[PDB]
Amino acid sequence: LKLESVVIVSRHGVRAPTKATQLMQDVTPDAWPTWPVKLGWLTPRGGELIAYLGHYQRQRLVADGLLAKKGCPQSGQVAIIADTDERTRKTGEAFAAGLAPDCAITVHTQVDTSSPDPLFNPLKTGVCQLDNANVTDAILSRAGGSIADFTGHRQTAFRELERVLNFPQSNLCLKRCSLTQALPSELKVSADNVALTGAVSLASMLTEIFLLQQAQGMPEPGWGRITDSHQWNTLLSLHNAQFYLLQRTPEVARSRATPLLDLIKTALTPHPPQKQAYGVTLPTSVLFIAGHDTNLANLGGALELNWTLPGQPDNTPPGGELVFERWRRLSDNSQWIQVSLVFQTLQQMRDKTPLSLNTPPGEVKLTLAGCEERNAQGMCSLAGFTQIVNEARIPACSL
Ligand code: NI
Ligand code: NI
Ligand code: NI
Ligand code: NI
Repeated sequence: LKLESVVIVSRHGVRAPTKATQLMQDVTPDAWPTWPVKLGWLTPRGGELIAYLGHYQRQRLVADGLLAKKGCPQSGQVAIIADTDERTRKTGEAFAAGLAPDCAITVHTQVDTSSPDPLFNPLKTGVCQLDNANVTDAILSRAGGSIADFTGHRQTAFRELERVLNFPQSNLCLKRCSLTQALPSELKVSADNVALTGAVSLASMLTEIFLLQQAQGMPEPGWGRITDSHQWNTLLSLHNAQFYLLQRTPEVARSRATPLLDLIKTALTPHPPQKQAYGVTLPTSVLFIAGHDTNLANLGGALELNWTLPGQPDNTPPGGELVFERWRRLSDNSQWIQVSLVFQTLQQMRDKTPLSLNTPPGEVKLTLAGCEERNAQGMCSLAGFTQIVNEARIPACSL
């Protein structure tokens, strides 16, 4: 099998919290540790971790014969697209720096940096709209039938989070007991967005913040109250759970992932090279796309890619990569698509461990669950991939 093309959909790297709310203060007696950069921005450490994945990918791709061992990749051979957020732009820069240091690979973004890019979510620019009644029913059904059913099955994790927070001594509690009841969680479904209020979204946010502390190398994440891998896995199930509901549900995911699906399909299809989105010439050898956890999850649910990540409690971790490869099978020159999730384990983030062929990131081989035409290695034919993308995408959400 000869590797011919690769498209990497990456979450941005380690970032500071996006917000600092009063509710965050009220649910713990302890002080949240401060971060070295503005709200939502990538930390220098964040950048360093992504650059390790770049270095790893270069080694790996050199071994696969796709990129040369010495020198800068030839022009256009590597392309990088990034959302307009500081944190995604800087993730792009960091990945280029690890992959091809001193080659100054351009990090492309949309023309306008101060407005949202619909490639990363077409709902947010009103390219298309969710069907309210359908999405409501679909998400409630995925929750176990109600949001009360959903929190009912996760009581243990909520109580783990309360322990870490010391929620019983918190201001909310002293006035008045439990997160899921003190903060009732409701599904809010609008034309451009689905959201959960209350305990479910607070829990998803706070547990991700603990993970980021750990990954940032902070001395005592969770005020020192998170002391083993079972606790990490337990805490982060609340994050994963909200994403299961709000981002993986196909009635949301398909719409929200549609421009990325078109871009990925374009990048992976043999075709004469041609300047398109962002003035990037496609197809080419490597395309790196720097976005958001939501994007990873939206693709996963649109494409019926399922995973959990061993040693990495967040299913959609900082720098986690959804890797699409086109491989040519030499026996009959047929074309095949492989999909994988490449990620640093939490310990690899915590120890800032340099990545390499002998010390690789974790990796989970995925299967496209709708694919009818599969090879021995679990890859989906190009034609099978193509049909899956065509059925999954929502035309009204295309750019
Ligand atoms: Ni964004
Ligand atoms: Ni149930
Ligand atoms: Ni350019
Ligand atoms: Ni995540």
